[PDB]
Amino acid sequence: AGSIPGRRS
Amino acid sequence: AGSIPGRRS
Amino acid sequence: AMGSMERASLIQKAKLAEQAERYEDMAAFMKGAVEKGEELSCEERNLLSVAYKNVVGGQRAAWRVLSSIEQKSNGPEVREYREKVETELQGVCDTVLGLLDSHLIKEAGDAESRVFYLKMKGDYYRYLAEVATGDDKKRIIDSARSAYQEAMDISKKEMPPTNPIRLGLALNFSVFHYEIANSPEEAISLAKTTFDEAMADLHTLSEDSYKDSTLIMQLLRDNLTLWT
Amino acid sequence: AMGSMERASLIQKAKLAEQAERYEDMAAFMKGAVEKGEELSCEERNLLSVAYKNVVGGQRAAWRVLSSIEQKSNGPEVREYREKVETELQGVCDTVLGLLDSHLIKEAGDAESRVFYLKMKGDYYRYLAEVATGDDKKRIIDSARSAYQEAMDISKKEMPPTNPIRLGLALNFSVFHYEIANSPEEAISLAKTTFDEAMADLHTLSEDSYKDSTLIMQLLRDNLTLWT
Ligand SMILES: *Cc1ccc(-n2c(Cl)nc3cc(OC)ccc32)cc1
Ligand SMILES: *Cc1ccc(-n2c(Cl)nc3cc(OC)ccc32)cc1
Ligand SMILES: [Cl-]
Ligand SMILES: [Cl-]
Repeated sequence: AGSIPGRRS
Repeated sequence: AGSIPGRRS
Repeated sequence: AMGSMERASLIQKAKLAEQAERYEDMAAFMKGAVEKGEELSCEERNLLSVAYKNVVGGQRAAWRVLSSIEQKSNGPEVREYREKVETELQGVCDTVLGLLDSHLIKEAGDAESRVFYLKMKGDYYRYLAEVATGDDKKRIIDSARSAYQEAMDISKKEMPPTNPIRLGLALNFSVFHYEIANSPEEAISLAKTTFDEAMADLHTLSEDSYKDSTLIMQLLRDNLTLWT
Repeated sequence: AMGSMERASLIQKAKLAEQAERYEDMAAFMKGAVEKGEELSCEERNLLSVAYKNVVGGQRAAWRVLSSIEQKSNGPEVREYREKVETELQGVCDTVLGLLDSHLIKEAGDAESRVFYLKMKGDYYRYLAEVATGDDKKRIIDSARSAYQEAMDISKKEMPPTNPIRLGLALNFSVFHYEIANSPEEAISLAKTTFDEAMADLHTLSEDSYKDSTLIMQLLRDNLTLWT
């Protein structure tokens, strides 16, 4: 189950 | 130009 | 620690640190920028979130590796080292929550900033809950739920159903329901309703906004595929 | 810093840190293990080298990103941040060189340990030379060359031409010639001679040793392909 991939920008 | 990839083990 | 550096220089260095994949530096620069006391622009909020999500993301991955080894073993070394990583992770989460409480949330009046910060507050309590054990877990879980719920209430009143912040908040709250609160049916219902209401609003969007909204909508679909 | 932890516990935690991809921790555990004052086994030498190569490898990648931005710009922020990363990298290299000098090399009497440590000494002076400017560069370059040369002299006398340490030393010394010393012809000649002498010795090897030697031999070939 994936959360927001907020690792870029 | 690549040196030894000694990043594992 | 960053008190002698200009706000604008801290922001510039945070962007450089992102390019160099130096996320601990990036987070330290953005902590210094927050502690200047001014509100953050949209781009600056993204820099703060990206920095800490990368730092805590590495800690979470390491904690999971060590926790798996520790469970497969049940000397003190594995537990000791898992505990060390866990304390470091808790310290980073506490730092982020401290920035949100002093004083980002209380000064955030526009929906886009307030929803963003409350989503962050839910996320970092969620990361705390992933490693918490017992009744401590209960209050931590309620803190995550309460932050996500306030963000949801604002987002439903103030943002269109395709807004990327609204969509990402719903995605992460659905993961909270599934993975933390043991509420898989609530997770599925929230993801489905969010996806369906966004679909019905896509006709209003430009090409660029359509790309952003449909990308996150696919993340909702990916979770629904795994959960059903 | 690790003085109160058992040597065996530091080694165990270094292995856990490798599994968790926590290379800074891994390097700190292995520094503590070296500072116990006992010689290192083959496996322990590998843990020390892997830890620091990962730490300095991340620093080198970041320094290259920042140096590229800095050159493309020619405010003070990019130079300031490149300098910060550079000083951190130099500090890690100095720490490794300090461990080799106090007292790993002087106690290393077998060819496999002494060649290994001298190759490391060449490598960390090489990383220092990558960021050095001027006549400082000259003495740093000579220090790398001298360490590699002593390692080469021992390896040619004491190890077969397929020995993986001997092969990796020759590979890295050839890179030193090509990238640092501005001696591409020496780099090519060393790589070719190393490859050819290893090929002629493969018939003596078991299946497992053959796999190890041919893998490194392919790295020599890959460089020769790029250089010719
Ligand atoms: C928590 C969170 C929600 C959404 C996003 N996100 C993503 Cl992924 N892509 C985006 C594009 C945007 O353009 C305005 C805004 C937000 C976006 C990240 C994090
Ligand atoms: C500096 C250096 C040289 C060789 C190696 N290396 C590699 Cl790659 N694979 C190896 C297998 C070995 O088995 C005994 C020994 C050394 C090996 C790493 C680093
Ligand atoms: Cl059901
Ligand atoms: Cl020539």
